[PDB]
Amino acid sequence: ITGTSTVGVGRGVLGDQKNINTTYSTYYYLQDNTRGNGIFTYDAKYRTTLPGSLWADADNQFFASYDAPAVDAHYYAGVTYDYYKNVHNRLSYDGNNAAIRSSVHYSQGYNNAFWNGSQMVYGDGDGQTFIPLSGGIDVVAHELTHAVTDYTAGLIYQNESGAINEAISDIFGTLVEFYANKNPDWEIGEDVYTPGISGDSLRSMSDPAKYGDPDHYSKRYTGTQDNGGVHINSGIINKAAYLISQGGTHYGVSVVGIGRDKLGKIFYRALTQYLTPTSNFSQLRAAAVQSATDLYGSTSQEVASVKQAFDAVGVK
Ligand SMILES: [Ca+2]
Ligand SMILES: [Ca+2]
Ligand SMILES: [Ca+2]
Ligand SMILES: [Ca+2]
Ligand SMILES: [Zn+2]
Repeated sequence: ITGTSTVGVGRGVLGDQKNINTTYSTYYYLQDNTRGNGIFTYDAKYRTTLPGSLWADADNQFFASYDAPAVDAHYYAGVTYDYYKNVHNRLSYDGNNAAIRSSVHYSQGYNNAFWNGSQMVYGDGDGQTFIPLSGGIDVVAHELTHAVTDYTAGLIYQNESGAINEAISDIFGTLVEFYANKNPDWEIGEDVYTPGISGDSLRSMSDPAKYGDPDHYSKRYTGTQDNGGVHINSGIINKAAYLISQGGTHYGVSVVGIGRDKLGKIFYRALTQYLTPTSNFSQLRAAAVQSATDLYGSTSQEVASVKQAFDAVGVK
């Protein structure tokens, strides 16, 4: 809508208070005019029609329980935008400040969130498996990262290319979580998954096998479930990414860690320069090796560690 940029205040899904950029014209809308062509957050009203209604509020205070998923979807979209801009000099998901749209209260007790090719969509969860999924900064950045992928490599959401797609979203979701310095870790969805159980998450990057995901290519899922194991075989790449950043030994292969900033640079370059819609794990290795070479030189520690990380997960 047309109006004036304002700043409201509310509480997120975790009960945390934060300021949010809004727009005033009769109502205060969840519309942040400060980032690119804007960040817009919508109410899906428990339906599956999209986007729903642009979120409108009478007083610019967002403290109702119903407000919470909207506050977080809106806020964390902004943080993710800031990450890509400040860290990778990327202006929104298309690199041209495209408007970012999110819908919350999607369906009834919906235990998921997604990027649908046009916007982000967040369920509220059933209150057992999940609380509203926008409450997770890694979740929001994971979903927004699918948009980045859509506009760059275009990785097909199937088999090895789909597993890389997923891993890319987990990697950058985690890097955004560290960027925000908001209880960061190498797990996915810990802030919104199973409110009855502390310490668990949907996926682990540091140890994918913790939750049954493969941490070596020989252990890859070969069947047809989950689009050919896109959230399963992502474990192999997530493990590689973890090792590149943090180092460690894994299946008797030693990896010297080069840190999060360099992991980000190498995978961002891979994604934007070398990966294609049908890239497989072997091609990701080559893309990451080439990227590290462009950035740090072919005899660098950075290149050596990429090779060792991929060696460790059995990807040649
Ligand atoms: Ca209000
Ligand atoms: Ca965390
Ligand atoms: Ca996390
Ligand atoms: Ca939990
Ligand atoms: Zn995903």
